[PDB]
Amino acid sequence: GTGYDLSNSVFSPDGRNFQVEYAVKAVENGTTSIGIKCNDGVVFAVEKLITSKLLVPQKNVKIQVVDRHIGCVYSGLIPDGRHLVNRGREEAASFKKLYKTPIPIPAFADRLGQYVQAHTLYNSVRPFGVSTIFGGVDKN
Amino acid sequence: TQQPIVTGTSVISMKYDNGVIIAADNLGSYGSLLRFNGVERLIPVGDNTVVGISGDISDMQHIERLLKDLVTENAYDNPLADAEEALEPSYIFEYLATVMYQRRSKMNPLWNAIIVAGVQSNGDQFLRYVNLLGVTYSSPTLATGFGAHMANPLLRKVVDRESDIPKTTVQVAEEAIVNAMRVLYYRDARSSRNFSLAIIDKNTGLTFKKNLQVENMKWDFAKDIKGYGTQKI
Repeated sequence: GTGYDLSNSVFSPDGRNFQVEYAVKAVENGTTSIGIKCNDGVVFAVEKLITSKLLVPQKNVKIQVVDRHIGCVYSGLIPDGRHLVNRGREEAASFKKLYKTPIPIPAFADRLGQYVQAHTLYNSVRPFGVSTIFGGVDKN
Repeated sequence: TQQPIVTGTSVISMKYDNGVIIAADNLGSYGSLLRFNGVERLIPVGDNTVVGISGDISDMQHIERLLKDLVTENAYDNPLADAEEALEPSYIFEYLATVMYQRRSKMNPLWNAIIVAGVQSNGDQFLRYVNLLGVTYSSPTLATGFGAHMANPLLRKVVDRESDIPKTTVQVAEEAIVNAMRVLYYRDARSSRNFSLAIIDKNTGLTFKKNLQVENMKWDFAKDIKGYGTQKI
């Protein structure tokens, strides 16, 4: 039958998770944001739609820092992005506390990866309505 | 409940016309053994605050990590992290003061005596003390452990009350601090010749001086001392 798209963790007959693919629509709907990897670093940029002259210029910042070396920018549901960076910051602090060294970018990537993936395992949570571009400089 | 193992001795400090000076020796004592000689006990936080810590070094290193986190966490979603919404000495102190009292109240203290020296955004000199009991106080001169007994008396001859602060220069204040460190090296058995000194001025900013040594020591009079009373040779 149908109804495979009403619950988060449910597989459709073609082995897809429709609730995840619906979250992608929320991202595609959102503002455009990019990342460029240069010869010794990374650059992040984002579009900020000016709804009206009432928006205070240069104030409603969107790009967020994790630790002191990682930049994060996202497109889609801004609150969902903030919730992911809040987790990322807790995750980076946890790593530094035990291992002393600031979290490597690949290490940090999988940390966000496993958390977002976890929100596709249960019907009691909604998937993240953001695609996040992030990175920085580490040991190598 | 715990007992301190590796320990740092006196932290001395005073406020002058334009800013504050703080100093502490570079020793990590293991009881009577002078074990570690490359120990920094003045922790700079931003460019307007220096935290001088005495007591258990393991607990000091913990507080050092807490401060680096406070800087990291303050920068988060804060475009004015290096301007209006930068960390203030008073913010850094009240946080440490809160932690110290909570830890004493859980009967698991951080075995330390801490002096937060710095200059506020409005140019006001900040100097306040906190220890393992969570007891706090401000004075024109502050000193921990042995410094309280020997340094304070000397530093209070330069600034006895508040009205004496604008009359005290950086030269006079630093000279008094450098002298007090020598006096502590004479009479404190858990002290070291090598010390660090930090000046936070509301004009020249933060000056951190490393690898200072106690100089101009009077020992020559020792040759004339023989026996413990009746001995003549």
